[PDB]
Amino acid sequence: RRLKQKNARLKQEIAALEYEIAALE
Amino acid sequence: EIDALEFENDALEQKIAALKQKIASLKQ
Repeated sequence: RRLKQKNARLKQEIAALEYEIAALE
Repeated sequence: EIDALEFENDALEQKIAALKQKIASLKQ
């Protein structure tokens, strides 16, 4: 389903960004 | 019905924009 796929990818993107934030600090 | 995942997806996008901004800031 469109919305479940976009949900899973929004989560993966937030994960990548919190990873970089932690690397940057 | 606006689905419960549209709610959750729209909150997740907000969160994304806010993390990008924080990363923009840490680099400055």
